[PDB]
Amino acid sequence: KTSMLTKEQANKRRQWYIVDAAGLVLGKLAVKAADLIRGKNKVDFTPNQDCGDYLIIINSDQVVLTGNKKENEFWYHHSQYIGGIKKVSGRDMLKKQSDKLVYNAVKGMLPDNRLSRRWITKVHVFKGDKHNMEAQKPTTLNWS
Amino acid sequence: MHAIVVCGSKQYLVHENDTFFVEKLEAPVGKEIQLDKVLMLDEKIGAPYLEKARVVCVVEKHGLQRKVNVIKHISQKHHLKKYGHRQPYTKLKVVRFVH
Amino acid sequence: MELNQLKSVPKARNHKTKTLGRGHGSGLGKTSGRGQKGQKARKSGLTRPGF
Amino acid sequence: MRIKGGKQTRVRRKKWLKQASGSFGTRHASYKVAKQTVIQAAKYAYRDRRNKKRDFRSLWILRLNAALREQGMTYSVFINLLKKHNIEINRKVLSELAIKEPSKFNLIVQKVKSEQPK
Amino acid sequence: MIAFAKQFRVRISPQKARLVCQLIVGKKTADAQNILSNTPKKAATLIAKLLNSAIANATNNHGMNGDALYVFECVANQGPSMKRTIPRAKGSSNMITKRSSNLVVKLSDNPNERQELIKQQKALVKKRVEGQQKAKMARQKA
RNA sequence: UUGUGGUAGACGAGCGUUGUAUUGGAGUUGAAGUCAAAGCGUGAGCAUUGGUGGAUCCAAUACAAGUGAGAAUGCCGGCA
RNA sequence: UUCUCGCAGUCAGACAGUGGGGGAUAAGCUUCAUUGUCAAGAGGGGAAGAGCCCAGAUCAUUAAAUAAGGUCCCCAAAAUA
RNA sequence: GCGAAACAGUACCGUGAGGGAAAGGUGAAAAGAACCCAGAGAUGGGAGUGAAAUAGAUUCUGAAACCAUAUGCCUACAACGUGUCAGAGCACAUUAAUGUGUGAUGGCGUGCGUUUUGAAGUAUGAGCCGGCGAGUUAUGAUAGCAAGCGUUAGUUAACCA
Ligand SMILES: [Mg+2]
Ligand SMILES: [Mg+2]
Ligand SMILES: [Mg+2]
Ligand SMILES: [Mg+2]
Ligand SMILES: [Mg+2]
Ligand SMILES: [Mg+2]
Ligand SMILES: [Mg+2]
Ligand SMILES: [Mg+2]
Ligand SMILES: [Mg+2]
Ligand SMILES: [Mg+2]
Ligand SMILES: [Mg+2]
Ligand SMILES: [Mg+2]
Ligand SMILES: [Mg+2]
Ligand SMILES: [Mg+2]
Ligand SMILES: [Mg+2]
Ligand SMILES: [Mg+2]
Ligand SMILES: [Mg+2]
Ligand SMILES: [Mg+2]
Ligand SMILES: [Mg+2]
Ligand SMILES: [Mg+2]
Ligand SMILES: [Mg+2]
Ligand SMILES: [Mg+2]
Ligand SMILES: [Mg+2]
Ligand SMILES: [Mg+2]
Ligand SMILES: [Mg+2]
Ligand SMILES: [Mg+2]
Ligand SMILES: [Mg+2]
Ligand SMILES: [Mg+2]
Ligand SMILES: [Mg+2]
Ligand SMILES: [Mg+2]
Ligand SMILES: [Mg+2]
Ligand SMILES: [Mg+2]
Ligand SMILES: [Mg+2]
Ligand SMILES: [Mg+2]
Ligand SMILES: [Mg+2]
Ligand SMILES: [Mg+2]
Ligand SMILES: [Mg+2]
Ligand SMILES: [Mg+2]
Ligand SMILES: [Mg+2]
Ligand SMILES: [Mg+2]
Ligand SMILES: [Mg+2]
Ligand SMILES: [Mg+2]
Ligand SMILES: [Mg+2]
Ligand SMILES: [Mg+2]
Repeated sequence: KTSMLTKEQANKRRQWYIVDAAGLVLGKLAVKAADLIRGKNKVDFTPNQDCGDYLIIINSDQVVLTGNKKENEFWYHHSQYIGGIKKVSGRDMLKKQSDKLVYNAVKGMLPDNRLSRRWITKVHVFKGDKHNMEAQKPTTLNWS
Repeated sequence: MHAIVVCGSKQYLVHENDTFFVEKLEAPVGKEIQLDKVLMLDEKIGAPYLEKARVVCVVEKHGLQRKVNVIKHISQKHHLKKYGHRQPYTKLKVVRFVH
Repeated sequence: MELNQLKSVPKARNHKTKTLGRGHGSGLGKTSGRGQKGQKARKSGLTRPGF
Repeated sequence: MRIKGGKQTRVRRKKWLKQASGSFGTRHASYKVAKQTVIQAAKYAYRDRRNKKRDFRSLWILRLNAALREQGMTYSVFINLLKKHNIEINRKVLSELAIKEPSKFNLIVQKVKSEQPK
Repeated sequence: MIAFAKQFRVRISPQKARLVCQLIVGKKTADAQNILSNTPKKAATLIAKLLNSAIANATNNHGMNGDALYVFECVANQGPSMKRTIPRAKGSSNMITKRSSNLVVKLSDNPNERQELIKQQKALVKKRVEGQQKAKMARQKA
């Protein structure tokens, strides 16, 4: 027999954060956003207690897609009907709804789970410099 | 204050007056055993193992773990074998850390 | 030997009886040692001697 | 001599039923479904003992990897430095140190960092 | 202090009687009688008779106040069935199962009556453990 | 020291049921049955206590079997 | 793995590599020779796969080093040029 | 066990020959519940007899499937062979045991027999529970093991007591 390891008993050290996606790549921003949301980078990681900090993303429309992906890569959404497959190009996503694009990209990098719903909830993505989230006093960190 | 001992094959971090469970040591209850292999003690950590660093422990009980039923079954192959295991342990509490 | 403790010479009385119907744990369950679905596994038997 | 079955079938059946206690509906009531669930549960328990031995190692590796990235060092080089310095400590106890004894865990990383190998 | 009344082999089915019994559990005496006297169901003029008999033998036999009685539990247990052969078409036949219910109504005066039942269960468990300890003491003594 | 995956199959060692023969023992101060519980065994299996029950049962060594049920669109009874 | 005696089961095979026949250098086709696996064999890789690769499960351990394979996230683990 | 422990070759099926069931146990003794209450009554609740009435004629014991009631835990954004390994919180306290009941959440996970090269199987068999249900006997042959008797050995069958 042996000594069991310490696991957090639903302890919430969660904090609020701010990042600026002025010129960040979509994938490079999404991977670090997922890591921050899951709390994998935290010293004590108990993978059933959602010990991950909140995150707010500013300037979503200002993100970039390298190469010809703004006109050659398509995002697909199918309703339960026939023919309800809506397609949007990279440029159209970058203009019409950029917040949804970043939200979907971050969601895709999470495990199929019942906690991933709460994890994707803790991502507040905005398309402008303004945000109604200044009451949380969120700390500012770059490229995360 | 703390030490890293190696009883059996596992490594235990032990404080003063801490009771941990190890594999059977063949020692009667009540004796004063001296664990030899010590990795880290206080702040001086020896690379293979610390020399002369001894962990003094007292054996509390020699009980057995919970019964485990191993039922091997090969589906649609006329093979249903059953077995039981009750692994013996020994519980010991740290008394003093030899300098 | 008394009538309350009477014993045979070892390896003279009791030998392993091959019970053909009592479970697979004895190695003689289900099929009971006949094989599988052929003439020798039916109730008839092993045909004729010399056949 | 007509031997009649009674208390033989029921006892061995109730053992299986007792093992399958806490199941969903008929999986604890009927002997047949209870027997199947116990066998399947035994298979699961066997497989998950092996898988527990591997999954807890992975969790310790993850925690240790995280604890190192805060200081600028990586897991792949930390273990190499540990080997060259002859230090032999489980990732379990090392992770337990980084969660319980931050100062002493930092002491181990400081020695493996720069001190002469052996 | 539970008073009760019973009725074996009631013609109503347990399925159609539990629907009416759930309308009176936990209700006061007068209100339960009022509710059951104006419900257009067959299993309403039979539970009413059982309820009235239970009130009578609670305030006469067991000596209860009569203004504190509430319906503790009214249930319709499964009674013995009767098998008949219904002639089907093309020479076939089916089995009609006439269902009967064993009705029982119980009323109490104390609004904490469940606690005493749990207490009796606990007392039985305690006596079992006490017997085990005395047997252990006897084993070590020898 | 070399080993211990396993179907068809071969070999060896055991458990359990009923009864009989020899010994001993328990039982209206409560036997069998029967239910529950946080026990013991490597496995068939074996105990302890309490409730119900109201008269037989247990241990050892041998012997004889209508001696071991999850499946046969299996039979009967009950209930979904 | 040779000889003697007792008791068998097996006579429907499958796929992968290699050399061919039949087919059309088609078949997850059919028929042979040989090396392996499955049948009767779990584990890891192949996203999922009986037969491909690494190997052979006595039971327990929340110990360590490795094979095929891999190290942005899902998912354990990398950096330089 | 005779099909038939009871009034069984009966009930019942068929024009007929013919086919053919199920069903036992109150208590030592009926002392079988007078009487009161509710109800139309059966009946139920008391009273009484009895050692026992949760032995009450539904009459020895009373298992499971099945149907209801309740203490405690969980459950209405949730992809589920229903379990397993970890795991908070909640509620208790035992064949005193690193205890028990539930399980927010994380990782893994396509039943059992049959027959097939190959079945999670869009092949097959089982609605569930309980009982019954399939390697025997007689006479001989061979082989293994063991015992008795032995080198002019060994052993009786029928039958008699
Ligand atoms: Mg076999
Ligand atoms: Mg054979
Ligand atoms: Mg064949
Ligand atoms: Mg067959
Ligand atoms: Mg054959
Ligand atoms: Mg049986
Ligand atoms: Mg007609
Ligand atoms: Mg029906
Ligand atoms: Mg083997
Ligand atoms: Mg006997
Ligand atoms: Mg008893
Ligand atoms: Mg039989
Ligand atoms: Mg071939
Ligand atoms: Mg062929
Ligand atoms: Mg080929
Ligand atoms: Mg060719
Ligand atoms: Mg060819
Ligand atoms: Mg082929
Ligand atoms: Mg085969
Ligand atoms: Mg394999
Ligand atoms: Mg795989
Ligand atoms: Mg092996
Ligand atoms: Mg390594
Ligand atoms: Mg490599
Ligand atoms: Mg990783
Ligand atoms: Mg007639
Ligand atoms: Mg009465
Ligand atoms: Mg009845
Ligand atoms: Mg009875
Ligand atoms: Mg919810
Ligand atoms: Mg949602
Ligand atoms: Mg899915
Ligand atoms: Mg799940
Ligand atoms: Mg789970
Ligand atoms: Mg699944
Ligand atoms: Mg079988
Ligand atoms: Mg077929
Ligand atoms: Mg076929
Ligand atoms: Mg299906
Ligand atoms: Mg078909
Ligand atoms: Mg068929
Ligand atoms: Mg079917
Ligand atoms: Mg059956
Ligand atoms: Mg012989």
